Amino acid sequence: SEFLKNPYSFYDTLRAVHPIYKGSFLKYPGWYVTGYEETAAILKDARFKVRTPLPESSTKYQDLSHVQNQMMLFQNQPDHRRLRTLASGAFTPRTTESYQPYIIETVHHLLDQVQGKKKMEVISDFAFPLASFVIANIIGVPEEDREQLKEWAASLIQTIDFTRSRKALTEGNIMAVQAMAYFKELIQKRKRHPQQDMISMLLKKLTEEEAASTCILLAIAGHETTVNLISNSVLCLLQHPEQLLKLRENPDLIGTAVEECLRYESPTQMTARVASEDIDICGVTIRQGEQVYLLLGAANRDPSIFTNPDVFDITRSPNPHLSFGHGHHVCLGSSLARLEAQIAINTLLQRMPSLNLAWRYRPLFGFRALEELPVTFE
Amino acid sequence: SHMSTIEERVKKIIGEQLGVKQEEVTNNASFVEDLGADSLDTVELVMALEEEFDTEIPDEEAEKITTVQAAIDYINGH
Ligand code: HEM
Repeated sequence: SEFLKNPYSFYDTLRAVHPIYKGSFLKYPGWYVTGYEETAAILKDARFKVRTPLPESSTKYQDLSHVQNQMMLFQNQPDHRRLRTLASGAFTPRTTESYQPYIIETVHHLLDQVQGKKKMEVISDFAFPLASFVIANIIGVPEEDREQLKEWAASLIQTIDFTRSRKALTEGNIMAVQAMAYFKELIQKRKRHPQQDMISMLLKKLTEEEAASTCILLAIAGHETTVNLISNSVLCLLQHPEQLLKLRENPDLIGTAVEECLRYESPTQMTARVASEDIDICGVTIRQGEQVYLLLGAANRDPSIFTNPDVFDITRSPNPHLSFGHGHHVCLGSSLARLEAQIAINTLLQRMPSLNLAWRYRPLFGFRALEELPVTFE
Repeated sequence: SHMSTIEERVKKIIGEQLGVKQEEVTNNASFVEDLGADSLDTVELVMALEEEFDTEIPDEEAEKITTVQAAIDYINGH
């Protein structure tokens, strides 16, 4: 509970010992990386490979394992480049910019529903609906099936986290069956009648199962992490009323403000690699097979890169944070995430001139996610 | 007939986790080598034992436990 309230004090203690720390947390042994330079170097190095978040040959959660193992996030050469390139078309700068109209209109629509209430829960009323509507629209999921996607995403995100249990993985396997069956059906419809969505774009080489797992991955990413970015940013700004006034008086600061929100309260706190051979870095040796855990929020607080790293300063420029990762697996939807957050936050501050706070974090260690964010306005 | 002993409770957990008969689990058997536990099995085993005996095993102590007898020995203490 104390870790969830302030993980950065915990990160600091590790960094003071060594930026690459040998230890074991929640029964998982390996190298825990809190240093910026070390993090960037490891993510850049193809010798540090991505791996399945459950044992490769495990069939205890057969359907969950199969879904996970087909995702580009856990694939190496040469399958990674193939999968990534095929999905990349929906997330180009040009295509992302074309989503702007729909995002603006969805934001205004959602704020209309609460405008007269003088009160809202930022996540349930605003952050989640927006992110859910946008990603379902891009993938090509009908509005009637949007609620079912929410349940799958929230269940499957837990299956990768340190805090996962036997119960979470059993539930995950069930949701994996459901999600895969749904997207296979949706793919059959788009095979017969192609539409203006990502599923059709994928079908235009990739198996129908690889396309389904791609859709599932993007659905989870579109829900979980983007919601956290928006809600974390709102909390950040309200806890610092002084660069909230500042951004309110100048909406053009939204770009640099969102980047500092990404640095300061990173939606993704952890990613992981496995050493495919013996590797010497930063005065230590990581042996073949050993697990490496990259603490992105910790690296974003490295005082050798960011001066006064625990200070929230929206004018920080430039801001080479690692919240979207680094190297070959760098976030595919980073432009979309930024755009959603920029529009959501700027519009919120425009439409709620007297926004004030009325907090609990979800029990996830790899992600920084609020349970709820109640606010008052007008 | 009798109430479940510490040993019987430990062996039932191992059996259910690894898909082996509760008889087939011997006290000197190694989890990884003999019983064939992978890098998820061993984590889920510790979780199951923590839950069953309402205890908290530090990562340091769990690393020491590699055989069935060591698990039983630890629970009889603590
Ligand atoms: C709709 C929004 C998003 C989509 C569609 C999306 C999609 C993806 C995909 C498909 C990948 C895998 C890329 C690959 O393996 O080559 C990825 C990677 C990644 N994403 Fe995103 N993402 C989104 C939002 C976010 C947000 C808001 C964050 C946190 C600020 C984030 C953090 C990351 C990180 C750290 C990686 C790399 C992890 C690693 O290297 O192991 N994503 N994203």
